[PDB]
Amino acid sequence: EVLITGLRTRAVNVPLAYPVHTAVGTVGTAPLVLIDLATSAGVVGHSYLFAYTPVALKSLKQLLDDMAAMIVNEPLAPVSLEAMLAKRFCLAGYTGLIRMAAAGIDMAAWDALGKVHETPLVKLLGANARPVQAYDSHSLDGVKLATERAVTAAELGFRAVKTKIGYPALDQDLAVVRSIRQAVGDDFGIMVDYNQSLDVPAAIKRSQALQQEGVTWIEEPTLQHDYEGHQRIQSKLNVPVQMGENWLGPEEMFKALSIGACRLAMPNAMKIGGVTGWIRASALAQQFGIPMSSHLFQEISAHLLAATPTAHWLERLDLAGSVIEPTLTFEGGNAVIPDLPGVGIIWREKEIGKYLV
Amino acid sequence: EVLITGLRTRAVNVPLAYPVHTAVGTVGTAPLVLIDLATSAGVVGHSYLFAYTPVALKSLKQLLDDMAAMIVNEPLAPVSLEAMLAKRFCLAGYTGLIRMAAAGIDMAAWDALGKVHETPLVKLLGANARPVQAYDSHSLDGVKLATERAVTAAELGFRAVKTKIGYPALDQDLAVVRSIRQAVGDDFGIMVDYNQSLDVPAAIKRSQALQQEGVTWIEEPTLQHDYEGHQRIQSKLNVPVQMGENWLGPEEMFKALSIGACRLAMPNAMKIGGVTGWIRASALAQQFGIPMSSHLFQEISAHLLAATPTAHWLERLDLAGSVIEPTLTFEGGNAVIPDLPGVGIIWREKEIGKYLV
Amino acid sequence: EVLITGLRTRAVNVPLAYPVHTAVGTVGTAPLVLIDLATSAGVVGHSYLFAYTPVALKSLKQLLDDMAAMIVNEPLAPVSLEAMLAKRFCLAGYTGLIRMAAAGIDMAAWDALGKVHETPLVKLLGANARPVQAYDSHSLDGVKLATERAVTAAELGFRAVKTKIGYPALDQDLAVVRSIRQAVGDDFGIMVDYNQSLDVPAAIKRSQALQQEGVTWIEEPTLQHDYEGHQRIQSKLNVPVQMGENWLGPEEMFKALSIGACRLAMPNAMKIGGVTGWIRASALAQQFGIPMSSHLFQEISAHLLAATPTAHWLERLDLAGSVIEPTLTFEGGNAVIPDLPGVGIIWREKEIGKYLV
Amino acid sequence: EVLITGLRTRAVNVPLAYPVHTAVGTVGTAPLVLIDLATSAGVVGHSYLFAYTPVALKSLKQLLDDMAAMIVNEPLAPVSLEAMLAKRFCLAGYTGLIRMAAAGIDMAAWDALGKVHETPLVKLLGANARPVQAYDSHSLDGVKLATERAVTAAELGFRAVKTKIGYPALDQDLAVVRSIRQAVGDDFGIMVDYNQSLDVPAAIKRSQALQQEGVTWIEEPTLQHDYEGHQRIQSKLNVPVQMGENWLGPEEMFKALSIGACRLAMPNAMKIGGVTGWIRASALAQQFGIPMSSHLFQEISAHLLAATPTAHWLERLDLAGSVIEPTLTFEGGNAVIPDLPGVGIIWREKEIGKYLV
Ligand SMILES: C[C@@](O)(C(=O)O)c1ccccc1
Ligand SMILES: C[C@@](O)(C(=O)O)c1ccccc1
Ligand SMILES: C[C@@](O)(C(=O)O)c1ccccc1
Ligand SMILES: C[C@@](O)(C(=O)O)c1ccccc1
Ligand SMILES: [Mg+2]
Ligand SMILES: [Mg+2]
Ligand SMILES: [Mg+2]
Ligand SMILES: [Mg+2]
Repeated sequence: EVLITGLRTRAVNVPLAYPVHTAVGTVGTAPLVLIDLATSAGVVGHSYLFAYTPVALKSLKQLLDDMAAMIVNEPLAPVSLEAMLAKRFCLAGYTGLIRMAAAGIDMAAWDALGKVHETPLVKLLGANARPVQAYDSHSLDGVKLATERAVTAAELGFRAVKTKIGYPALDQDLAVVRSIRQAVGDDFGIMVDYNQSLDVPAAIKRSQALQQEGVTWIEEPTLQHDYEGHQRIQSKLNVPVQMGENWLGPEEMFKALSIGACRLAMPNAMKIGGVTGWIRASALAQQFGIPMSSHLFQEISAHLLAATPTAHWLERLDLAGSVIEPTLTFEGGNAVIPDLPGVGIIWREKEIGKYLV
Repeated sequence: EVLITGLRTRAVNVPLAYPVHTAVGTVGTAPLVLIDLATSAGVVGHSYLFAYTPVALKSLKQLLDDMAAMIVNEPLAPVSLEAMLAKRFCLAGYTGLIRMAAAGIDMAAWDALGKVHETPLVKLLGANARPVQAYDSHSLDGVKLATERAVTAAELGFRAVKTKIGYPALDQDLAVVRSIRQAVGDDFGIMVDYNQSLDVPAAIKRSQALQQEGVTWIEEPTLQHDYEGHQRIQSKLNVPVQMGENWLGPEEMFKALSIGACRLAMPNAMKIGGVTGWIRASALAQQFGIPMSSHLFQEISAHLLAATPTAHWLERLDLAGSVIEPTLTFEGGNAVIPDLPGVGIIWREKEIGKYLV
Repeated sequence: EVLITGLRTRAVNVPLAYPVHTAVGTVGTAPLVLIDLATSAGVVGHSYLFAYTPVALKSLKQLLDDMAAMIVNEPLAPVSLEAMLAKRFCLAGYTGLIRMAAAGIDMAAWDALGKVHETPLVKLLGANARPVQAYDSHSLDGVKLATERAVTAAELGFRAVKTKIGYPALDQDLAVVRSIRQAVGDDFGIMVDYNQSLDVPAAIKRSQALQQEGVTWIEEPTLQHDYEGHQRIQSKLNVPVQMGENWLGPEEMFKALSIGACRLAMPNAMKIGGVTGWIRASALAQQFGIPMSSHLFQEISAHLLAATPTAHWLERLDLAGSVIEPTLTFEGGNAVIPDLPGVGIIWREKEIGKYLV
Repeated sequence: EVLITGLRTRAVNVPLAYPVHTAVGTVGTAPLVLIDLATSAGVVGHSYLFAYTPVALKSLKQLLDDMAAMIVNEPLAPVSLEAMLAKRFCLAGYTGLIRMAAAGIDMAAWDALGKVHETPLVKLLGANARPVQAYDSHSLDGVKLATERAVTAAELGFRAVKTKIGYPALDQDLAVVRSIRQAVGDDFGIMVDYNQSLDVPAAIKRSQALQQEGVTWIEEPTLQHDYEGHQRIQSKLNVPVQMGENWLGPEEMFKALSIGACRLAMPNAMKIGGVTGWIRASALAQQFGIPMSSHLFQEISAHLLAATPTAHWLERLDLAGSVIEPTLTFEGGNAVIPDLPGVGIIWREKEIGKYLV
């Protein structure tokens, strides 16, 4: 009855604020692909994609433009849609860019299915809107700016910030961490992110030191695909090893969890397979006794997490704010889901035009 | 001293012959991306990429065009190059399309490094050119055509063909297999490919039946990423489970081998990471006691396999023949490496122009 | 096209400097076998072998003299050569002295293949020359001399020395370690080597104490072949257990890594199988997330490590300096690969004659 | 009180009879090193070593000549001696040629310790002389000669022969096996030896076929050091996988047994560490529920096996017969230990002189 009637994509390069100086590389602007999925019902669904690097921007768009044919005239059934894409790419590799594109479609699809029903996504999922404690996500900003950015966080009501470490010397890592703690006090969270920049032995040395300082969690210490490696690091700690931003599909998640690679997880809405993949990852975490947090996509992650049995933390890191309405809000360090059908994504057309690639 | 000075790409849609009717989907023409990598030495390296589906053709090209910047002015050092790309994409995901593109670059790089030295690739790798038994690769062609295509194979000196099964009924699978055997006799190889089209239990039922018929190997019975699944199937057989065409990187290989997912392997030159990744996969197979065969890219695979300690079979499946010279040859069902520097890839410019996308 | 035309060997007993008083036994002079491998191309390849003890000197030479027949008239293809030797000794045992001799041949072969191409080895391997942090390797020298030898190290720009411990009493071990630290400060590396001189329980007691003192790594605590044992020791530590100097072939490496016997590795160019074996060990370390350092053969190790994805530390321990040119250099505690084709080994004929056995 | 006063070695190249055409390579004459170990007691101990290949003959001798110094003036205490050699070579590698030489010394030492006591070795070991069923060991002799050689065996009272297979085709393997069976009947043993000439998958195919024919055991199907590999093969069979001729030390044995690599074992007196190592391997087999047979050295193996709790089969393969007295005898396919002190090795001085290298 409800058919997908079209797919429109726009590739922009949006302004951020600070610029995710990461534990390995850094980011000035943000490359995104905005997605409009048209339906026979007179409702348009929305989503966006993050390209990490501009190198992949035109590619990711071109890929979606070419997939539009596969999905038009198909029924608006995300679960079915997803299955169909998985069979169509089984040879090329239903992962990477292909999977990210599929995820963008799923997200829009679910958004449109939410509007069809004049219901907020979380509600459609069968749950009640609840706030979610979130943490302010910073970068590899050095002692001073890291410290400055945390006082502001807390000033805005945040109860934890996340900072990027992995300086040439463990000593620097610590420096940064201590300055923030002094600035904010013992009743505050400090999550650190090594951005997969260390080897296993080094991660053990550094993590132990930090453990002492009292970090909330140590995220992506080594190469992301090295599950076993992560297990080895974790095995030497009390503090939780955090991971999962790079899991392409619930299938990669399953693998990592199967070996006890981590104590916490934080799937990425795009990489995990959109709404459809999330639901699945959430069931996994549950069975595995893994508190599940989010990575980017605060808009949809807010709804998603409220339907997650082991929901943990939402990550505040506004990639898309310059081109969308400020529907998602934060009340006392807790994200509040807007009371709008679907995900609550409303475009800022005039701005969009400013950043078109 | 030797620098990369440029990257040119052309996307064509080449004519094949028969059309890889596969155990799940089928292929009429072939979408490729041809790569020219220019050097300060006045030598151009070559490679090509297979896109499986035209959906990904423009995308894959656009991706390479955008990566050209990363590699220009870099030294012509494939091993170093590769490392550098791996750090640059650690966030986006050094797999999928990104990895395939990286592999295409590596292949060209190694080709150019071979010309720089006026030496054939295999030679540069430290080995001697030797023929490699190959098998003629067919598709899901039905009883009649499968049978017709095998008599010809053997007529051309082949000692084994590979066919695609996975018909709605096990009975059909068998039919196809028996007709070929009758046509060719007991002293002939028959490799079957299910193209990841079955569940685990069904693969056990079907594989056992075939086991009886005497197949050389059962390839990709279930979903490719389901390593454990493959282990379960294998555990119930005597005949070898074959896999590895979808392993994106030696890192995915390692995982599968670690659980004893298969008895044989056949990495894909593109997906495994080009020459650089191959060398690594080959060391793995060795330690693991896994006879290693190839998947597509007969041109480079010929050289590659001769430097493989556990070299098994080369797969004949000419994707690129319409746009390149017939340097690779087959003598009595054995592939013969041409005595040309590099890989031996020479373009057919006039033809290329015919298929430009 | 390029054939091996001859094999010449000379056995010398070279002067050292200090004399590797080891955590079990000690060394005054150095017994080596120098290898010249002649080719149809008018290029001679070089390598040398270390005999550890003079007991094995004449034996090792005699063994190479007798193998010369096997390799003459063979093509200059190290990878092929190596395979051929492995089949020829499968009965006698392709390990021990036999393997060491094979490794010496491989090394020369690769050196000659580098000259054939007027290219530095590392370059031929596909990588870029880069410096490698190295550490000055000392012996079981006692408190005073150990301390004296470190001040000089650092004076020469080294950032870490390695010392031999394993005194009758843990107290002595510590003494030595503390004196060096005082002498050099907290920003300096101290690697310790027990030379396989302890039992498992004792290694646990001693390693824990040292862990406190802050050693960089604990190397070969127990009998080298006792992998499991090493795993037990490691399991009780935070500090890395280092091993691999005695691994005869990548096959022994694989075994040790398979059980998690260590956190770091340091293969020996000779024992691991020359260039050919190295390439393989390096792929293993990679997959296993094991930072790989070297053992002896600083000349070739320098090139080797630059092509190692998980390259760690180069060990400075000049066995051969009295009979070769000072091509390898150290700039600020980093080894610099000479810009000479092959490995860069140039003999000092007049000196050689002084030490001929 | 009893000291070792000297070590004499002679390297001969002895005539055989048939010539161990092996499942990979073949042998015309036999290269041995005969050992005389002098004592303060006026008793000379004896042993011999097998060099597999003449390539290693001069080397092995030279090695023993150089070790003589280490052992002279030492007490005639094999157990202590052995320990001492193990510490002295811990750096060079107490395996390979070095270990073989050590084993030759141990064997002589024990022989001399037997003469000192005017007691037969087995007796000194604490056991009673008993016959041991043995099997006649043949080579890769083809259908006809294999068949001829078995009729004779049985004619001489043997109840089982061992033949070498591994022909280019499984069909040949079978041919050979069937002809012998026809020739001898169902109440006869047929042990087959693949000489490590197959890959894992192929070994599974071939072994299963043979299993059908009814072989006594399948020996060294794949590369000897590939324990895991052997475990995989064994796991697919009912018939016993036999191995252990290449285990250098009880330490290599332990490893293989630990993973269930085989159902039977057959250590080599030389490679396992002489008498001293045997005693140890025998305790291992016992605990592991592994029937233990021998490899070469029928003279000492006869005594050894009678002191083995899980003693199985003795292998008849007379390497040394041309230079020693016919003390060891066979009565009805059972080896009979001579009633002479020590091992019973008496040289044939006049003959020795004929084969001196
Ligand atoms: C640091 C990071 O891994 C995170 O935790 O959010 C991150 C990665 C990529 C883009 C933005 C942020
Ligand atoms: C059937 C196949 O998996 C193979 O074995 O080659 C194949 C897959 C994709 C394209 C061509 C061929
Ligand atoms: C101490 C040592 O094991 C090392 O680490 O180099 C060593 C062993 C043998 C010879 C020289 C040095
Ligand atoms: C075939 C063999 O492995 C055996 O079983 O004895 C053998 C190996 C080496 C020399 C002689 C015999
Ligand atoms: Mg992160
Ligand atoms: Mg296939
Ligand atoms: Mg050491
Ligand atoms: Mg044998």
